[PDB]
Amino acid sequence: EQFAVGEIITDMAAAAWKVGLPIGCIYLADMNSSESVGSDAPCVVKVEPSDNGPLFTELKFYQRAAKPEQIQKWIRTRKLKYLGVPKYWGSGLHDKNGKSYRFMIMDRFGSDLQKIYEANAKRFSRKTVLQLSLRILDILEYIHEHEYVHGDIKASNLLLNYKNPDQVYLVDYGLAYRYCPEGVHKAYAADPKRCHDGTIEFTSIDAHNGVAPSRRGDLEILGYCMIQWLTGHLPWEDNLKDPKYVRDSKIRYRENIASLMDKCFPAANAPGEIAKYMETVKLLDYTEKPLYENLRDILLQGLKAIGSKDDGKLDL
Ligand SMILES: C#CCN1C(=O)[C@@H](C)N(C)c2nc(Nc3cc(F)c(O)c(F)c3)ncc21
Ligand SMILES: [Cl-]
Repeated sequence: EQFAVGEIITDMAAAAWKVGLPIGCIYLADMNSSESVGSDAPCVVKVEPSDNGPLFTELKFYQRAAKPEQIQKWIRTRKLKYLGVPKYWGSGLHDKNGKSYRFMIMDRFGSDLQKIYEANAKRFSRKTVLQLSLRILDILEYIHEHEYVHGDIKASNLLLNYKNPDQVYLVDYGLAYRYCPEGVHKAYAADPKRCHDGTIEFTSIDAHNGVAPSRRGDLEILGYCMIQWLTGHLPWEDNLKDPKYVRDSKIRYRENIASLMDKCFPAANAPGEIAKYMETVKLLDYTEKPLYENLRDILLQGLKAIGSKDDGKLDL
């Protein structure tokens, strides 16, 4: 028990918070007041031993790229409805029982997409998949432009806004990677300070080859998520215990995207924007910056094809 329930904690900027019950070491949190922290709390507090490396990595990302006005400024200038990076509210050090703990205050959210995906018998519609992926491309553009890649996009790292079910957020930056510190892209090689390969069914070819993740990796990961979400499957899913097999199929299907479309979708009935998406991500060099707006225009053509538009509705 890192906290006394209902106690007041003070972050290093002197902002006061009350700590609440744990959710479903993450506790509900709110601003300091005479009211207690309830079920509808707007924040969470994450706490870990101060020697926990992932929370320090995640904390530094949030400090650098997730300041509330930093996000709000981007939303206005890029003319967006919202932006699915969670907001950083504060952090500090907390000693209890002769042990040191690091804590971090963040937005609270509703359900993860993996639970909702499983509740639909492992299918999201083409409307949902295009609408989700457009907003992830906005998220990925943002974090990429602030020198980070996520490396682990998947439904269970996608949380709905608690008070708005058409807003999705990308969470979990504990094994995120600073690919571009001070504008200097990392070279095509391994990084000994890291050793996360991703989640095996969705990770990039780069990651399978043991090099540090980069921007094209994230778009590749999203590509595989799109097919998983549309079809309920990935070709290599019955052999996840062998990373050699999974790298081999991914490399082979990268070289022949039509055979991936034929393998995953019913014969002569595959969504053209997905194939077109994969083909564009294929062209990217390791260090290259994606043309994010063209990737979104590709997914926009798809919404046009199904008699729809980017109206922000995820339809969950
Ligand atoms: C109650 C409840 C709902 N609820 C859940 O069911 C599960 C899916 N989780 C994990 C939640 N996470 C958060 N915040 C969060 C913020 C961040 F910034 C993170 O990086 C992060 F990992 C988590 N808020 C609420 C939930
Ligand atoms: Cl104490």
